[PDB]
Amino acid sequence: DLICAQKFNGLTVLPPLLTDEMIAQYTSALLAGTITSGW
Amino acid sequence: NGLTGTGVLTKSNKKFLPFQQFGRDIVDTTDAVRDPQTLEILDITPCSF
Ligand SMILES: *[C@@H]1O[C@H](CO)[C@@H](O)[C@H](O)[C@H]1NC(C)=O
Repeated sequence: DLICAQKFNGLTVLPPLLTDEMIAQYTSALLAGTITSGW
Repeated sequence: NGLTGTGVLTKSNKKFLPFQQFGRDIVDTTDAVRDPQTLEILDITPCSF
């Protein structure tokens, strides 16, 4: 593959600190606080 | 045959054809070889880093 070809030549990708399931829990808090409390 | 490197030789699954000696990936790097004395196709993978 190509993502593996880049890795073997010193080019690697670090993972983000917040997982996509942690960002999706931050969004729910904004949605749940807006509906039940407003601004 | 002078192709020097460091890697993990395995048994390659690539469908080499009688005229094909080496193999190359999408980045033009030697990805397979042919044994000079046994005519077996070996898949080369770099050691972990
Ligand atoms: C000699 O090399 C040939 C290919 O050049 C190979 O087919 C053959 O088996 C070898 N004979 C040996 C290692 O005795």
